[PDB]
Amino acid sequence: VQLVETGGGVVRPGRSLRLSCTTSGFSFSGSAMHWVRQAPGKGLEWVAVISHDGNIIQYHDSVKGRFTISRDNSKNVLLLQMNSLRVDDTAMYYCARDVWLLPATISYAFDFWGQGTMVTVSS
Amino acid sequence: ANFYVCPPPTGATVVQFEQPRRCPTRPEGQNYTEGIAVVFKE
Amino acid sequence: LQFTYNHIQRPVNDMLGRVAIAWCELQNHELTLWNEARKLNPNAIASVTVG
Amino acid sequence: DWVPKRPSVCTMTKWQEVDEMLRSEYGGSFRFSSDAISTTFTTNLTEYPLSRVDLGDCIGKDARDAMDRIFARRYNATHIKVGQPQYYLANGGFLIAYQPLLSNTVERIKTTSSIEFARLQFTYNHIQRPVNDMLGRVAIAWCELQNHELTLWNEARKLNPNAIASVTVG
Amino acid sequence: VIWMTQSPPSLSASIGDTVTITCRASQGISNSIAWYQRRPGKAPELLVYAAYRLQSGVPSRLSGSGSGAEYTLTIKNMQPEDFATYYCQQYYDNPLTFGGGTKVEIK
Amino acid sequence: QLSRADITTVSTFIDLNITMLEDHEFVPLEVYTRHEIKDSGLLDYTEVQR
Amino acid sequence: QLSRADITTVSTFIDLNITMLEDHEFVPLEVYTRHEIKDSGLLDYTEVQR
Ligand SMILES: *[C@@H]1O[C@H](CO)[C@@H](O[C@@H]2O[C@H](CO)[C@@H](O[C@@H]3O[C@H](CO[C@H]4O[C@H](CO[C@H]5O[C@H](CO)[C@@H](O)[C@H](O)[C@@H]5O)[C@@H](O)[C@H](O[C@H]5O[C@H](CO)[C@@H](O)[C@H](O)[C@@H]5O)[C@@H]4O)[C@@H](O)[C@H](O[C@H]4O[C@H](CO)[C@@H](O)[C@H](O)[C@@H]4O)[C@@H]3O)[C@H](O)[C@H]2NC(C)=O)[C@H](O)[C@H]1NC(C)=O
Ligand SMILES: *[C@@H]1O[C@H](CO)[C@@H](O[C@@H]2O[C@H](CO)[C@@H](O)[C@H](O)[C@H]2NC(C)=O)[C@H](O)[C@H]1NC(C)=O
Ligand SMILES: *[C@@H]1O[C@H](CO)[C@@H](O)[C@H](O)[C@H]1NC(C)=O
Ligand SMILES: *[C@@H]1O[C@H](CO)[C@@H](O)[C@H](O)[C@H]1NC(C)=O
Ligand SMILES: *[C@@H]1O[C@H](CO)[C@@H](O)[C@H](O)[C@H]1NC(C)=O
Repeated sequence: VQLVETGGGVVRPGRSLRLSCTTSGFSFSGSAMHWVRQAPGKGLEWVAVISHDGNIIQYHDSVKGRFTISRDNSKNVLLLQMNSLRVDDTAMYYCARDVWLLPATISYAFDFWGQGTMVTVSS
Repeated sequence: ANFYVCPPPTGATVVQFEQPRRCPTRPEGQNYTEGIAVVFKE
Repeated sequence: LQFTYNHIQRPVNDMLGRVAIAWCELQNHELTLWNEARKLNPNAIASVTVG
Repeated sequence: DWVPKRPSVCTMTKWQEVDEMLRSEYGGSFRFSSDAISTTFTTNLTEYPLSRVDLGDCIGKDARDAMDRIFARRYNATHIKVGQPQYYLANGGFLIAYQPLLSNTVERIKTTSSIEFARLQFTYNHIQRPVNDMLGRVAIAWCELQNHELTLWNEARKLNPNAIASVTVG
Repeated sequence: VIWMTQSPPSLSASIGDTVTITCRASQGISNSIAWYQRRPGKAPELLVYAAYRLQSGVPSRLSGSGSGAEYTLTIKNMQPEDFATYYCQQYYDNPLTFGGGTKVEIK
Repeated sequence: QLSRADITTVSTFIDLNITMLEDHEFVPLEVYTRHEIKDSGLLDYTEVQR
Repeated sequence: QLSRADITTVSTFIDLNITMLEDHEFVPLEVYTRHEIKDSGLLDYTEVQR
């Protein structure tokens, strides 16, 4: 299995940025995807989740209404359109797949993680 | 379809049929007891 | 619902029990034919029985 | 005495606490069948958004409280919780809070005044599913038997083709 | 939000000894909790799910336990590859929250 | 050489047709909903007092 | 002399498994008991008058 993330970089506050996460080695259409952030020298924190087919979406209270998660099963690629960035959002974003335990449920746990990319908010 | 070449067998391998199995017993009927009844409600 | 289920389960099971009993009696009856059919052509009888 | 409204009033009341609720998908719809109460509910496969229920904060609390108590009482030593609870709007106006398990091996909902429609569904399914399984085995066994008789007819014809041909030809 | 209190924040152990990492939540979460491991320079990897289900391929010597709001992860025989950061995450209610993390190091 | 279907064939098996029971869906049905029963009363003390 | 089980045996019968329908017990179940329906009213003329 291999997970790759693209779209990281330095961005000014209040600007929009869109990340992408490519997958391989597993049925993307049959597993939910999650986004996790890791601030510099801080602990991990969940960002959002997209179901296997994208019918239901859930966000974190710190990013609800600001972020936008989406997926394309045809191209087996995950995306996270970010808008209205803030200085506190500076962190390493990782895309992870859920733990497949049942056909259509969401385990809300992480089993496979990507290499991660940096998103620094500076002015 | 596929043809087959069968060499003459010998006593090396032997097979037998299964003996008659005892059949299951007839299901037991309900043990009813006829009687008059009157149902009461609150 | 209890009566309806019981009125449908009790007979269906009685007829499922007779079919099973009849099948067993029939299979034991066929053995009398297979014991003789094998002598006529052991190749064909052994092939179907052995698999 | 004054108290907050949302955490005091509800538009949904906990009706039954089912320990075993089997969920199956067929005919394009989920069917939650309970063997304990003998009831079957049909949904649309889409989790009914709990936020759509007017004054329904007591439903996340009541549903989770029963699930935690039931899981630790019976499913702790043999099953594992998979994901978070799922809420489904069933036919007839019943909101079902489901918690999937795995083995170790704004508006107001209008509920119908009679659950007998669902009980008949379970009763019919409880009698159709097995009877069909036993109708399927009998049919399979009959076919296997008929194919078995051919081995005898192929040899019986040589002994007396007149009698064998007469019954087979009609 | 369910806060996750993980302790000890850092401890040292020798190769071939027992260790115990405790994780506590702000409220009773039944058994909805997962354990992760992140070696230096690599992404995290899941170890346990629901506090008792061991992931496929994980060493049997490593196991978790607990109930309610108290949980613990134990290793009966430390190996050189086990020294890493361990995080405890809950999934009882959203948003998902991780633990403070405990870094096991050589002593 | 002639095909297998060139000779007349007679079924030596005693056909037994088995038609599984079709699935049935039960819809809710009530002669009088609880609202209709409440409305059956000529007067309502709650509404009259209100 | 050799036992009967010393020779390989092949079942010449076409097994047919029959699983009888397990007994089922129906428990009482009501969406709203008669007491709940009576309590649904905001006011009761009997209690108010009493
Ligand atoms: C009706 O009921 C059935 C239940 O009977 C229900 O679900 C079907 O059930 C079968 C049997 O369980 C499912 O088949 C299994 O599905 C799993 C697929 O794995 C996914 O995840 C893999 C990675 O995660 C798993 O494995 C890791 C360890 O590697 C573990 O940590 C995780 O927790 C997790 O368990 C991933 O690799 C995989 O993708 C690969 O495989 C698929 C094909 O399976 C392929 O398309 C991909 O390209 C890629 O190669 C996938 O994303 C899996 O657990 C399991 O694997 C076992 O069996 C296979 C043989 O089948 C062995 O080779 C393997 O070693 C394991 O022993 C198995 O494949 C099936 O997928 C379900 N079907 C559906 C449609 O979901 C039905 O859905 C129900 N139907 C309805 C209508 O509701
Ligand atoms: C399940 O989904 C179906 C559609 O798949 C819903 O059907 C709708 O019913 C309303 C009733 O007023 C109609 O106005 C709509 O036109 C129907 N939609 C369609 C697409 O036909 C049905 O209501 C849903 N059932 C439940 C219990 O939510
Ligand atoms: C649940 O089961 C585990 C073993 O699987 C046991 O250690 C634990 O004490 C049990 N918890 C409760 C609350 O009974
Ligand atoms: C059904 O059974 C009858 C005999 O009762 C048989 O003639 C027929 O071919 C079977 N199949 C169909 C499709 O009718
Ligand atoms: C049940 O039937 C199957 C064939 O369908 C047979 O192999 C089996 O031995 C029977 N009995 C049991 C106990 O499974």
